[PDB]
Amino acid sequence: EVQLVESGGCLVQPGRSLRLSCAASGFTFDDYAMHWVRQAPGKGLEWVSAITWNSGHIDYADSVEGRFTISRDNAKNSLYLQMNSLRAEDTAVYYCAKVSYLSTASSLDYWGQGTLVTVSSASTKGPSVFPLAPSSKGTAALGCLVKDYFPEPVTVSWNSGALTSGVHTFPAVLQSSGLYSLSSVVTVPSSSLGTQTYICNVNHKCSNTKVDKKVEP
Amino acid sequence: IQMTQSPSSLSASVGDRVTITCRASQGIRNYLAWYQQKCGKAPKLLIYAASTLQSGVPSRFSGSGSGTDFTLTISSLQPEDVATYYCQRYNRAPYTFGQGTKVEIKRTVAAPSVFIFPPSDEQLKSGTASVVCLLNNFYPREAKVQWKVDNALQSGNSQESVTCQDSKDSTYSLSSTLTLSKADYEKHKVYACEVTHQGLSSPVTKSFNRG
Repeated sequence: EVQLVESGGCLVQPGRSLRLSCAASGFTFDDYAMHWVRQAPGKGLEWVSAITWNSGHIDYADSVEGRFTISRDNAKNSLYLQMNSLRAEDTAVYYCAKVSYLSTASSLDYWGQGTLVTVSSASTKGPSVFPLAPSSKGTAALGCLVKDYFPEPVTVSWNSGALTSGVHTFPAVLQSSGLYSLSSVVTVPSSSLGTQTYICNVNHKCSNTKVDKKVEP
Repeated sequence: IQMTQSPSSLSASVGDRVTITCRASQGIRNYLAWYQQKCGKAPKLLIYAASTLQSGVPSRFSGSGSGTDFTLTISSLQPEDVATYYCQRYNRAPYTFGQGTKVEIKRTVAAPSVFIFPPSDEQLKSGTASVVCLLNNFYPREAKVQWKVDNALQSGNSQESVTCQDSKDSTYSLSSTLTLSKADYEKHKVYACEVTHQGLSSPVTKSFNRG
């Protein structure tokens, strides 16, 4: 079981420079070329950078030359991407990816899950969580409202993740204010509504905040 | 140094054969991988060497071409094949990804479950009052949601969201969120969304009267 964990990047100011890390394990790191591929929110994959196992050759995309630098610490089974002169439009999810075989002319067969980097002068704000309690409106529906936060993203689980059936967590949508807002809702058997406790767990990594609202009829 | 996937989108029904192409501007040769990316997940390698297939990936994903014009085929679309698909060259840098190709499964019409939520007292203590109308599990994806406060049909002050098509049953869920400040919300009483959808014989209006 090969796994690649990216980290480091949250909010970063234009012009300034952030460094993404990708510790890897579950295969011999010394052997495979590594890549960085990035995906702009609501846009395609884009290939950022590449590096041979022994750091001995390197390529960047034109979008990236002169600002980013790929690098790797084979001893600490880790892969880096120093990102300098960050533009507003560098905002994307950033994946690292192992190569199929002992060759650079080779596909990307495991991908990390990818850290979101946001490039903006604005300031981070934790979200107000509000209960969407079930009323009139066989089954009934209840949920949470995750209002006015920045930057992306938040994670919503229900009853600490034990509740999964029939959950919709919507895509966050940016407001006039410049903050994101969010709704996470469940269909429930109404029978349980007076006996079953439903709690949503919001968790905004970039503002260190974490909240657990309990929804009641 | 450039690769053109075609077409951009395609809504196929279950069982169908679906073909995506990928046109390299140089001579990739056998050197082409095909990537599947499911909604809000990383990508997965389906095909490499333009024609070889990664372990455990289903026989139904099959790609071909050599050199310059390439072509991925899904010989019998299942419901979980609603992803986005990418091609990529890897002879030599730049390992360019194709424009993408989103694929939407096409099921029979399904009307939507509709719920409505007045603002929490929690939120009114904080000055603004947003009303949420939910559209629960439907197809096709489009539906007109229309807000009306005291029948005055509101305009410009509500925003929708929409979930990705379900990998199981290929249905969408939408949320429209009307957003007023405590003072606007406190004047009117009759608060309503009304939903038009293809699966609906006539429009639905769930509503509440307080504020």
